[PDB]
Amino acid sequence: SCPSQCSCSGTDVNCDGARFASVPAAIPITTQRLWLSNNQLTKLDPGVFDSLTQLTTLYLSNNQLTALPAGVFDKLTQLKELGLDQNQLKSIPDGAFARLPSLTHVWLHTNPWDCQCTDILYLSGWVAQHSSIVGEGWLRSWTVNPDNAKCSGTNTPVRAVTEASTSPSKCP
Ligand SMILES: CC(=O)N[C@@H]1[C@@H](O)[C@H](O[C@@H]2O[C@H](CO)[C@H](O)[C@H](OS(=O)(=O)O)[C@H]2O)[C@@H](CO)O[C@H]1O
Ligand SMILES: O=C(O)CCCC[C@@H]1SC[C@@H]2NC(=O)N[C@@H]21
Repeated sequence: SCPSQCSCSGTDVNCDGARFASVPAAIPITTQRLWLSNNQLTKLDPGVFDSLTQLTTLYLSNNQLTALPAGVFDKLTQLKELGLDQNQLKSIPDGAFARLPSLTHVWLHTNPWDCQCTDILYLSGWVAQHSSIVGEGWLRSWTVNPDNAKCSGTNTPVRAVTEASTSPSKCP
């Protein structure tokens, strides 16, 4: 099984640059590394990754994702790398990363994180606690840089935001 327009090699499924509007069916359940980056994804329906329990890397960077559903990563307990950079995300659902105990590389930069809203506090506390794995780049050029997740319209890092500077009434 392999989606047309993706490159399949063993437990790698590389859909990087496929111009997909939607996640394709037919990604093998034994897949270990999944590139869905550089497509036109705008949403993820709940459960889309639930049968992909062997994933160790998931790259969703360079799409138009406006939100993530609660629990979308809950079955991926072997995940080490997660790419969410260069999307349209305004917050992360509460606890979205809790079931990802093996993460070593996370990309969150270049999103319009909405730091006025109380929904940002999960992400803010998470980045503060897991600062040593938040970064940028690739292979030789990987660099830890937790301040690169920035509040939209400011130069304030998401991890500097406190509850007192958020409001439940400023959440679209
Ligand atoms: C199929 C493959 O190996 N693709 C590589 C691709 O993943 C690399 O892009 C980087 O992906 C990471 C995680 O998704 C991150 O988005 C990097 O962006 S960043 O702004 O530097 O943080 C992407 O550059 C590229 C790197 O040139 O290489 C492909 O081979
Ligand atoms: O290619 C580069 O220039 C380094 C990787 C990209 C890092 C991005 S650029 C926007 C955002 N702000 C940062 O300080 N880093 C990320």
